[PDB]
Amino acid sequence: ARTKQTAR
Amino acid sequence: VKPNYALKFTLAGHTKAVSSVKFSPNGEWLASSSADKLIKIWGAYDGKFEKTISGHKLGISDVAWSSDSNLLVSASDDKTLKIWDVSSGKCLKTLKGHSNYVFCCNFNPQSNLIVSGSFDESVRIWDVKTGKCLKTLPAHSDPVSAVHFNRDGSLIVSSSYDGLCRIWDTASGQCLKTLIDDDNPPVSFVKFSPNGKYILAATLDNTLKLWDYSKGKCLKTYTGHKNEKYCIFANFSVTGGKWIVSGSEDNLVYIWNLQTKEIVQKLQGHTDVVISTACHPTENIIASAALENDKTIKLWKSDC
Repeated sequence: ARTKQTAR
Repeated sequence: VKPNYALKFTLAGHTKAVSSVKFSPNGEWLASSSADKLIKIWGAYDGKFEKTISGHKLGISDVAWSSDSNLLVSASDDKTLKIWDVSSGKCLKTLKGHSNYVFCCNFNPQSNLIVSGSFDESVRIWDVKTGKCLKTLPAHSDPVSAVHFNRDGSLIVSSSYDGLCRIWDTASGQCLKTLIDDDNPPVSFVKFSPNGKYILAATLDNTLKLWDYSKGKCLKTYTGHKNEKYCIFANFSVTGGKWIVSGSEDNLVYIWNLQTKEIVQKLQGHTDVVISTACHPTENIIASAALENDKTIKLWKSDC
């Protein structure tokens, strides 16, 4: 998960 | 006044973006995790590849060491954590209970508990001996980006995309303090300072902040790096000069003077986002790791 962009 | 970190080694082997690097407490090893579902162990001083530890079904976002340098825990998109015997490479226990990706993990100093954070918006506390979940904390209202025990394991700090940082009592699972910001940027990383008196929190507005959580007072802000997209680790460097260290989305490692907040060095060499950095426990050595255009870990050494 960390290596992808997942935040607003 | 300023460190002089110089590149010593480049560690290649992961086949997707690297997610986390951590030195063993005894200083002998570096562990790395990756979206490639693997943990790799490397010699801290010669950068020599030691072994690959496999078993997770999907990518790994974080890894952490026990105090005796004998166990590792990993946090995976497969919704589990795994506890590993590093000497044998074997999975000792699989920690099941999260309902979405596990993003972050850490042992307590005693090394009898593990804390984890997840996209399921919870923080879990686990018994190392039995592998059982002791407590599930309804901690946040969005993914939990970081979890960390303080110096004696009595407190946990958590951060979330919801814009909050929270301090928890380990024994009771109770929230003791919520830190807020009026403009409410996502909080992408947090950890306690080595003395346990402060927390260092990253927000996705290119800012790191040092808080006295007890007083609810922000004491320092570190700026000038790029962090708007990823959950990038940050660190206190304490072996020589007192620095703050972080990766950045401009492919650099930034090092700031803790007190003056001045950038004192920028480390150039990576060719993608520097998602993770770690500071050696006794020597002036930094490990940095980057995303998939790069896929390497770099080891750097300074005289101060």
